[PDB]
Amino acid sequence: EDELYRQSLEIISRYLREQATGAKDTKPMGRSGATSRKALETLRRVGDGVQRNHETAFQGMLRKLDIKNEDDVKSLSRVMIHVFSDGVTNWGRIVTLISFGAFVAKHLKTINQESCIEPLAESITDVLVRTKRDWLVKQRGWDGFVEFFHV
Ligand SMILES: O=C(O)[C@H](O)c1ccc2c(c1)N(CC1CCC1)C[C@@]1(CCCc3cc(Cl)ccc31)CO2
Repeated sequence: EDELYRQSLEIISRYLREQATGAKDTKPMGRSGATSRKALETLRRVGDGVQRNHETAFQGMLRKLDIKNEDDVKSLSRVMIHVFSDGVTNWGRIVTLISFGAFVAKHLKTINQESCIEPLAESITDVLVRTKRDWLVKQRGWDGFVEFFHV
């Protein structure tokens, strides 16, 4: 099918959900689980740092987007394409894309619109994979992501 898309969605979906609920999903990973597990660990370390280092900017952009419902959540894909896709690609910007998504995911829980988190993860994945596949493939995908941030 599309293994890069499938793996990307599982990783992003899980990180967003875990960020919003504060609990880990004990369900096993699908294909390429070992890598996905390392990718999630990486996001918990780096993504979490991003949300703090840029807390003020993140809080400001969130207020800007004024997210209250499903229509508002749907409006985010155009903004992601405008800001993320139309720019240089490097792991740092991909981490910001996902980190702000988690920031939004937490917001969705506060306003009791939790059922929008999964659709949101899907939208982030679409933007990332469908507009930056060449780069991702060249950078060795998630294996490369894990390698890049290795400590
Ligand atoms: O190039 C830049 O400026 C940065 O490097 C950069 C890179 C990616 C990126 C953003 C910035 N942003 C903007 C920043 C300002 C505080 C968050 C969030 C983004 C756009 C809004 C909507 C949206 C909604 C969701 Cl669910 C996720 C990501 C995003 C698009 O992802």
